[PDB]
Amino acid sequence: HTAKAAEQGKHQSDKEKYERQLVARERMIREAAERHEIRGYNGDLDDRRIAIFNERIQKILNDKRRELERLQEQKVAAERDAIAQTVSELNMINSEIQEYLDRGGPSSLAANQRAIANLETQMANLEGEMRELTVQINKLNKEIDNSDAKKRN
Amino acid sequence: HTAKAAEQGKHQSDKEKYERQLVARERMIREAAERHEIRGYNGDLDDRR
Amino acid sequence: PSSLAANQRAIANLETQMANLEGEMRELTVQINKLNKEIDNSDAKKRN
Repeated sequence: HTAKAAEQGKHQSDKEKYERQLVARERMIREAAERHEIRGYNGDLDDRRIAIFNERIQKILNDKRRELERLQEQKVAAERDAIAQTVSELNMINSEIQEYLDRGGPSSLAANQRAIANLETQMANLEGEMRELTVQINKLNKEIDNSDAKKRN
Repeated sequence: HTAKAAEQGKHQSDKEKYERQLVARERMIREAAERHEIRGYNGDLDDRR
Repeated sequence: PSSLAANQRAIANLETQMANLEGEMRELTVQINKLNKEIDNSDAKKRN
């Protein structure tokens, strides 16, 4: 129980860092929408807002690529690099979140917690059994000690 | 004790992922050496290298 | 590594007091059983 409770703490920390990934991603996209003047994501983003933001940032990258051609720009190159680094910033955090989901994530946490609750139940039952068995053994010892005097009696 | 073991498991997993980060860096430097054509790093190397 | 080392050091210490406490529990359990037996025996021994 102690060993697997330490193991459960491990996955609890995993759940904590999953919270950290989600919060960092959601706040970073909110800030990047304002930075890039990309609308529709000022508030909290669910699955669709993030997807449309990714589509729009790729569209912005393509628009910068198109604009570079008619010039053919240094500020355009800096903007393109900013878009690329923002995209990568989205990318590794999204990869972390999806990888967390791949191995099971919350399902693994639930499975770990179920075993915690179960084992706590069996130890509680075992301690109770130890109590009544201790009572019975004490009764048996008293019975023997009495039974000596009972043979005399 | 149960709680303490829980956060110690957290800390041990943290050390484990730190080890994973070190291993990933050591693996990535050798692979990047071939792409960048930088001699002396394709093979085995240490933290000084 | 310093924080993890402190954590495992604290666990080792705590387990040390846990073993000490459990040993005290066994010793005092033996003493208490002896005391109860002595109480019943003395209840007989007043008459004796």
